[PDB]
Amino acid sequence: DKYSEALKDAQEKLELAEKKATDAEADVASLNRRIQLVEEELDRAQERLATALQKLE
Amino acid sequence: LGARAKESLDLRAHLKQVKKEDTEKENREVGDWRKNIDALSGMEGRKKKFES
Repeated sequence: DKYSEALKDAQEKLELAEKKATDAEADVASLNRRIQLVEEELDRAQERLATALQKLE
Repeated sequence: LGARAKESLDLRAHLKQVKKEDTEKENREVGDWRKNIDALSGMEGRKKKFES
């Protein structure tokens, strides 16, 4: 009996952890792509702003 | 008449030239310098301090 309950609890916690961390890894990939896109936008802004300062002068 | 005109205009030009001398001395070193904000993209995200 003790093993039966421990196995049921173990399966539920295993499933919860697995779904949590699969969601977390999907978030990892998505957030990687979001960071790269905003970073490229930022770089573009930096070139524009450099030219902007030159033209201001 | 020419002497009166010369004296007046010479005094005027003397004050004008003394005024120019100050501008002749310096013309750009009175303004402050450039320190605009830009770039910084390479800085890290987890700041060594917790104001992150």
